[PDB]
Amino acid sequence: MKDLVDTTEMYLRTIYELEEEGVTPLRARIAERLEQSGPTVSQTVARMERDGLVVVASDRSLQMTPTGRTLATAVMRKARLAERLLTDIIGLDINKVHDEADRWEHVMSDEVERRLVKVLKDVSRSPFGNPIPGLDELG
Amino acid sequence: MKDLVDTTEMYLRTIYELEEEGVTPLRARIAERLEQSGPTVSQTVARMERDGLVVVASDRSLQMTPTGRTLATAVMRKARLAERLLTDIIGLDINKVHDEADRWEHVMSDEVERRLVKVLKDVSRSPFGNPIPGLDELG
Ligand code: NI
Ligand code: NI
Repeated sequence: MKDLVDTTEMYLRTIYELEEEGVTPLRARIAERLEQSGPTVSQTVARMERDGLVVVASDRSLQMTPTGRTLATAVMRKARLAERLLTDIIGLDINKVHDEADRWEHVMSDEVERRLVKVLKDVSRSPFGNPIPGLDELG
Repeated sequence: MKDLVDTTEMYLRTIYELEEEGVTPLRARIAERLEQSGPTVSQTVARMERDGLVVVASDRSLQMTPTGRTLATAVMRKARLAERLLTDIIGLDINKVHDEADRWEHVMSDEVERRLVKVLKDVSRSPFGNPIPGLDELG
């Protein structure tokens, strides 16, 4: 099992987050926050294209296809719902919540999410301040 | 990400479970319950030996080394604590709990487990009747 658990999903999560912070999505920036080499990033992104999940634009910025964006959104949703579960119910020290959720986000089923929406007091945003996306699509 | 999420841990979980049911651990039986080909199983087990996690005995039965057994035990502990969390708090339909936990068991940290022990009403056994092992070692 790779440290990122699901490589492709982590590249999409990265692109998503860069967008959230008004940062242009560049392969160069993915390598930086995921601590992966350039060729490695270049190869993965290349595969994501043939898979139809992202497009390397003329300016070389990364443009997620609608299907790429749907998957990325669901990964963010699972992560933030996990972060909420880990904080609100399990009581995991906040300093460990991000890394834990970073792994769980890749194995959480839509079904468990639905349950978390019903059990959690509120799913407006994650414990770190960001809005929990895709709630309406969840289903 | 492979469907087993963490292949090695699943082979150990399988060996553990076969032991729980008084079934001789054989590569042949791992292939059957994990739906993997014989050569694939033979190759994985071969690697687990060099890794010092298991020994292929003269009679060809699988004997987990103490280190192999410690990891297997922790995987069972994480799985059964996840099963307990999914049933007792999250309310995931019991018919989906085994598969969900089957994935979570590979990404749960010792830290979250400790929290689950404190939050769950009781961790004597999983929702499916089996004892939750390694609780004292958890730490
Ligand atoms: Ni992740
Ligand atoms: Ni598993």
